[PDB]
Amino acid sequence: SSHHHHHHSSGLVPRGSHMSTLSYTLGQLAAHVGAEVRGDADLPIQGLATLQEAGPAQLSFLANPQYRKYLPESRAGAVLLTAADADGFAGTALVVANPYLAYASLSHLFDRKPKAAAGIHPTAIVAADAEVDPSASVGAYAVIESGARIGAGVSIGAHCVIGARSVIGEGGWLAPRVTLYHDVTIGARVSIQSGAVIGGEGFGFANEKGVWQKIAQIGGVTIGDDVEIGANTTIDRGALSDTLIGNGVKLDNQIMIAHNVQIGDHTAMAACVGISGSAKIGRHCMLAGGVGLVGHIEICDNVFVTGMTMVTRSITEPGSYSSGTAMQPAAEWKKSAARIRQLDDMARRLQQLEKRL
Amino acid sequence: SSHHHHHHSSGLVPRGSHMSTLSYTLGQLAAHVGAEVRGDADLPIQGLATLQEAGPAQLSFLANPQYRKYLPESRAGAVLLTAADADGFAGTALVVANPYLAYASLSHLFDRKPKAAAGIHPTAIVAADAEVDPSASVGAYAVIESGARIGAGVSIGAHCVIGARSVIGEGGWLAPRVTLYHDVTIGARVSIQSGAVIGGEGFGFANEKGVWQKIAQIGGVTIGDDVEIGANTTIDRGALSDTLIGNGVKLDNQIMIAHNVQIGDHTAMAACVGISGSAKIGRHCMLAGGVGLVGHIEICDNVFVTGMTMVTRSITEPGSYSSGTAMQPAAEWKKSAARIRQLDDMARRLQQLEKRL
Amino acid sequence: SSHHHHHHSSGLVPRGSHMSTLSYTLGQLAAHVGAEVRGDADLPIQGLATLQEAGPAQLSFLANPQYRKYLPESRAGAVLLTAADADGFAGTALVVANPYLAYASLSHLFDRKPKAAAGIHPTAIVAADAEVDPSASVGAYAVIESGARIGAGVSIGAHCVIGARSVIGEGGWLAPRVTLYHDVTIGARVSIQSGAVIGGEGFGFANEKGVWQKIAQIGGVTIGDDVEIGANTTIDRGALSDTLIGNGVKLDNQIMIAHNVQIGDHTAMAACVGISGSAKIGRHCMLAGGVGLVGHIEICDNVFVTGMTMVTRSITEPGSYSSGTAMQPAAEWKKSAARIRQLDDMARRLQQLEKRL
Ligand SMILES: [Cl-]
Ligand SMILES: [Cl-]
Ligand SMILES: [Cl-]
Repeated sequence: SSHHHHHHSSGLVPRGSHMSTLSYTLGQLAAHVGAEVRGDADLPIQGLATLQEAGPAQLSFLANPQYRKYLPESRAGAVLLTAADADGFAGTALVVANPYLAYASLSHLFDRKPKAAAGIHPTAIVAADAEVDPSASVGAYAVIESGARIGAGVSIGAHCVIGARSVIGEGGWLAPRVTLYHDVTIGARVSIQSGAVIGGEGFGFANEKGVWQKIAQIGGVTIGDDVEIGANTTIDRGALSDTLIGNGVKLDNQIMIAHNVQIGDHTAMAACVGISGSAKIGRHCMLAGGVGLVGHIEICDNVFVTGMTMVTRSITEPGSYSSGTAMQPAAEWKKSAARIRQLDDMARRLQQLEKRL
Repeated sequence: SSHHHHHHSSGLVPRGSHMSTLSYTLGQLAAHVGAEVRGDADLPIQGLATLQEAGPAQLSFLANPQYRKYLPESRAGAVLLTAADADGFAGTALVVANPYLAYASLSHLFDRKPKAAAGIHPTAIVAADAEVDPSASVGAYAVIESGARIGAGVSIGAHCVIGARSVIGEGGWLAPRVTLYHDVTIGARVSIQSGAVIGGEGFGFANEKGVWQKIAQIGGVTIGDDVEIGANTTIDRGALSDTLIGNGVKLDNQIMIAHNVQIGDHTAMAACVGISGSAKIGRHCMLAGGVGLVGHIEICDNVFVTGMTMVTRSITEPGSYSSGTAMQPAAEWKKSAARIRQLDDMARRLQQLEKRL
Repeated sequence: SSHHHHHHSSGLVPRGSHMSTLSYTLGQLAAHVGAEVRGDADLPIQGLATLQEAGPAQLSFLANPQYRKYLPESRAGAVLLTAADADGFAGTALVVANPYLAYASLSHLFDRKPKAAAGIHPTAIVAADAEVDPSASVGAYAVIESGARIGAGVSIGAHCVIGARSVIGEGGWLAPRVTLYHDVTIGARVSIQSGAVIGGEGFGFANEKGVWQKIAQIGGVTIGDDVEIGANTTIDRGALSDTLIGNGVKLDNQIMIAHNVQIGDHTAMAACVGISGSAKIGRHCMLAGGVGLVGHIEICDNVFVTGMTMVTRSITEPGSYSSGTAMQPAAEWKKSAARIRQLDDMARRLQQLEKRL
């Protein structure tokens, strides 16, 4: 198999410390991630923390090279480390190929998020021709409309509305107050945060003598497997065919996906991104916070767009792309902005000077 | 009557194909839009699709000149066409002045969106001094507060909250989970998507010795007729007088309209637009996706602002307006950004060189 | 005590007029703000309005120097004025140090917002081990989860969801349809508008061979006293430690606060601001509408960032900061943008010309 590496690994990992009322031995945690325990496996662990923040009842890890210098000083009970960093480490190491990935897996063992038991709350309204798997949970005041299908092991939070004929595949999780319109089809293991709206009618109007005329939005939405949708994110239904979200797509908070957008597998979009109608984004792309795409363009695979960029055209070459200006102190920025308005004149004058010299 | 034309007609129409369980004859569809059927009117039609996407049971249309070349190859059962394009067309044409406008009208005939019957759900809470017209529908777990007025033929979705004294005019449609605060007055035929919040208190604070002091927001909101409000869009109440939205205004998703904004008739705003307090926008304007307006400025009629522009001043001349930079590959953008910071120096040096030559 | 002044005072105050069904005498209003009534205190006042907008039954004020010229022409029943402006004023003055601050206080006396009586609506679901103070109000269809604590004088609106172990301190106000996830701790006198989501899981993923792997977000949120949170604003929970919001922080609508952000006391953020993970903002800062911050940077105290700026680095000096370009007519902007792409070439050519001369 060919080696893999992704530049996102460079990103600083948030610092912090979590103390839990749960406990696991180091041996139990190591077994979960296939770690070799170099030291006593019997130590109880009652939380997780980054190196400088960790105490003796917590497991830590080394993720960023910038914190390697603090490893020998950490008060952590044990540390997830590569074999190289474990060599000569004074404490207990849990030796793994990738400490951060191991931490990612272990984090779930300490999660305090509520887990609902199977069953439908007495106050939930479920249409007679809707089908809710007996292993699913449906919370208080949720509404499940005609023909909807709720798969095995799905959690539907309080106040969710699941529109007519909409489908949630096995293992899905919807926080309280998620809205699906009709004809939204979702694959397996979705995760949707509160306030998300999926399948709304987007802007579909034609101008007739100055007056906007509504176009009915009669497509739906198709979402693949292993998709994340952040808080208050909106995804429009299609005009005729479905808006399409691929497998493993991870959408942050307050994103706007317009009608008929297509997002390829394993693409990530950071918060506040807006994608205009019919834009097509390939696989393994990343859009940073606040990026906008104009409509009816295509982005090829392996494209990264930096924060607050306005993407105005199709991208056919992998790489990173940007727009905007450097931040400056306001008084300095004002001078730069004034000169930008003079650029056409400046260019003309430079050309004339070159002719003269 | 003077001729009309709008540049928005240039926009590419989304491709797609919708197959329906409903059917209409070509004659029935033609009658709905005043089309002349050149061919057999008896053909059943079971959906709508764009030219390259259409099959023989679907009606299509020609909207963009870029797809005219595909007309003779379309597998559509029939096509909405101008008389000019119908001349020499091998299949069945439905001849109309404007194929796209005809399609816009016909799209509604195939819409699968749920239509609630008149009546108030047993779980809806309606204040004794609220007035709900008997032809209105009110969905499950909706709350209608004191003095609210729900007009004839209005649909209030599940979980809506309609605040005290708020009014929804005849023929309005609110998706599930719309919130109106108190003293929101809406005219006829509104359409509001899920998650919208109308009448909230916006940022109203004065600084006293470094501490922000709340100003009560004691105006309301007035919205005209035929207004669209997209998913998770917010419109603040006014400080003293109402925030004002004119007739035929079409607002896309995730828009933020601040306190005391005024929007003139037939203006359209694309998704993620933010309008700061007391900005006044005229009639027949269009703001593209992600545009921002600073507060206390005025935009005249017939102004178009391109995507992600920051509008910093009043606009008194009709036309198009922009800010930002071209998108470049990141490494190239970084060089451009570095030179922008040097522009004041560059200008000074160009002036000195001109003096020397 | 040292004198105070803040530049925000320069901002234009929205115009308007509010007529009320409530009434107070001038004497009662004056007593509320410690004003000296120069004229008859017995006049009933039935609303508030700005100078040019006011009628004889309303109290007005002078806030912006730009409206001083209209003072003698105002039809207001009385006007809040400094001693300097009251000198030679023909009508009734209410003399105060700061007319706008006095108006801010008085505005609350005319607020029509509903005030719920103490008690829990029969349709509210309150966990047996949740604690709701008897002086709190809980609206229809609200859900209060296990271990949650609702303090004295708190108002929980209809359809709110208060997650497990979450805390709302004394005097808090939540509009209808606010969502708190589990382990959100809020201090006293919070004000949260409809649609806000507090404590959601933000984007927490690591890339493994092209596939995003979920990191559990097992921190919570800590919010101080006197915080405002606008409509549809989202605040993520932390990865390990809590996301932190200080005292007196005022957040406008449609803001996105990412995981592990820290916001210092008395900072204000305008609508549509997005703050990426682990950014730290100091005290007494202001971010204008649509500002974005990249992750893992720090902003010192007393920093102002202008609208739609992309903040790319830590700020260590107080002051104002900006990015972007001036708005231009589109055709002119296009020429400027083309020249920006030529800047590296232009700089090289200017250097060569200087060498030649
Ligand atoms: Cl680390
Ligand atoms: Cl077409
Ligand atoms: Cl004033």
